[PDB]
Amino acid sequence: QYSPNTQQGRTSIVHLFEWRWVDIALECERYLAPKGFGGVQVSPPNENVAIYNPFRPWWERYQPVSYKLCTRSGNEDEFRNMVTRCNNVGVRIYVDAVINHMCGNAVSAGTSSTCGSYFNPGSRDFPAVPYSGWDFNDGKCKTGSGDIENYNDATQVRDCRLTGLLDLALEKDYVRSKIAEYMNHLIDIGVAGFRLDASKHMWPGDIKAILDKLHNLNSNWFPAGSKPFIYQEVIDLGGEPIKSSDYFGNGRVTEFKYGAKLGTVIRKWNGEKMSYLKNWGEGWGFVPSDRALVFVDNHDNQRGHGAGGASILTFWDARLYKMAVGFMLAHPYGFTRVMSSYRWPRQFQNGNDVNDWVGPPNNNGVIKEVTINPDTTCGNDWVCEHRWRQIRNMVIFRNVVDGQPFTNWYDNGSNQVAFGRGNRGFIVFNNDDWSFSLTLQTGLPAGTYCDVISGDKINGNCTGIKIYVSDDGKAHFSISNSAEDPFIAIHAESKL
Ligand SMILES: C[C@H]1O[C@H](O[C@H]2[C@H](O)[C@@H](O)[C@@H](O)O[C@@H]2CO)[C@H](O)[C@@H](O)[C@@H]1N[C@H]1C=C(CO)[C@@H](O[C@H]2O[C@H](CO)[C@@H](O[C@H]3O[C@H](CO)[C@@H](O)[C@H](O)[C@H]3O)[C@H](O)[C@H]2O)[C@H](O)[C@H]1O
Ligand SMILES: *[C@@H]1O[C@H](CO)[C@@H](O)[C@H](O)[C@H]1NC(C)=O
Ligand SMILES: [Ca+2]
Repeated sequence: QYSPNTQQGRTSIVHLFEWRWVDIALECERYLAPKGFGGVQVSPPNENVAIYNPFRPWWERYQPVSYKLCTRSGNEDEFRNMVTRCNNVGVRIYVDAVINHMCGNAVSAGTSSTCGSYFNPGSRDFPAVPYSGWDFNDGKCKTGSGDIENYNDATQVRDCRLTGLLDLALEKDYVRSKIAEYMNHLIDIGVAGFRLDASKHMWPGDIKAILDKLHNLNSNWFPAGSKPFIYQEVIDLGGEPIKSSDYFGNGRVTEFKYGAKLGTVIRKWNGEKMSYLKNWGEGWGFVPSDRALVFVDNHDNQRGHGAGGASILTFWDARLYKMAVGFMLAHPYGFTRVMSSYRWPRQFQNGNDVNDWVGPPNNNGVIKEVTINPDTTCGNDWVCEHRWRQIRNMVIFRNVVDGQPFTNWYDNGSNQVAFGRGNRGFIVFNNDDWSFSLTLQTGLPAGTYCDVISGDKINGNCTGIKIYVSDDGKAHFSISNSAEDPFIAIHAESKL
């Protein structure tokens, strides 16, 4: 459960948040495969409640109605097609598994679902699965309201409702089986792993019981004995009775301290500075690298919906975001996930964005098609961070330097640092308020390299900055603090 199951040489996955199955199928063939991406996180593929007030928010997808592969992203046939095509070009699919609960208890009964399924929250009836009152933790939860009231109580966090979401009785073999039924259907379809949503609200042991019921990956695309990749969403920052280390036995975990700390260091908040990143990783009190799934932002905190707070960097802070993603992709710690979002009308009031609920680009509820512009960018309000030269190229950089050790670190005691990955790559950052001009030991073989942030190495030439490495591996770097992208990166494959 610790291996991503990506084919040899691909080191990252991208979250194509809210994308339609058909657009992802195309993306695998026309971009992801060619550009070297390892896989994709898809939004929950199972049927959810259709919420019209507000109008189809993104979070209505974390409010399950059944396990039918039928959502605004597409039906089951489109889903299978997508998984097939993507696998056929070596790009894996990872399903966002929402198994801790069903919908909110206050939701009106009826057939307001993405697939017409009938559900009745008030009476605990989800006939499409089916589930009834006996399958929820109502009698087990001890809070007066029935919802989680105190996170300092590990029991309560697991047995009570997360903001009213009907909590499933995961200790029951029946419920465990209905969930494994769902997951094995996906596995046999060809998916390579799962993101276990809200794993903090499930007992480590109940999760393990469910994983024991799972098949090995589809033998038509994966070698015999392959177990699905499992990453647990567990938000573990400061003091709480629950620790992310309690889930190491089921798979990897989301290391949220990563994006929070990186955000403040790069924002230079409260005395933080890049020079402190020398011992980035476990040295900062993070989980072990082989159990970590890292990222700069995720669908929740990029809109202030989770831990990380104000320090989190997102596409809205483009300049510093590229720098953070750059550092992440260059550094060896953990397994990296790149975010790919859509624009929404941020409307800040008293410091809070009242439009954080807005769902994906759409026409009367119908999600918009991802259109590709002549410059490879996207239209219809899809941000497509994964298509940004600086990010796309750093995804490739990670692939090239994969396995190479961290070395040749340099820092001016402030905000301009540099380090390399063995003799396969080197990167330099200037985050100070003054220019950076200096000759640094790079550890790369002599030659002329194309900087992959400012340009590309296209047919014998660089479209951007060029770096010259001498015989002793030295090379000169000059980065004005006024550069659009205050950092340079070169690797074995960008050498002319
Ligand atoms: C959001 C976050 O809260 C905790 O995170 C805690 C953290 O553990 C704690 O330590 C401290 O930091 O506070 C955090 C915030 O509560 C969990 O530990 C963590 O697992 C969870 N994140 C995952 C799971 C859910 C829930 O199904 C998703 O939520 C998403 O779906 C929910 C269900 O539709 C949404 O609620 C929505 O529906 C409810 C229905 O009753 C409403 O009452 C609620 O007002 C409305 O916003 C929520 O806004 C959205 O973010 C989310 O996309 C996904 O990433
Ligand atoms: C690089 O570009 C120049 C023109 O700017 C051209 O003279 C040169 O031949 C090109 N090199 C290759 C290898 O195509
Ligand atoms: Ca629970």
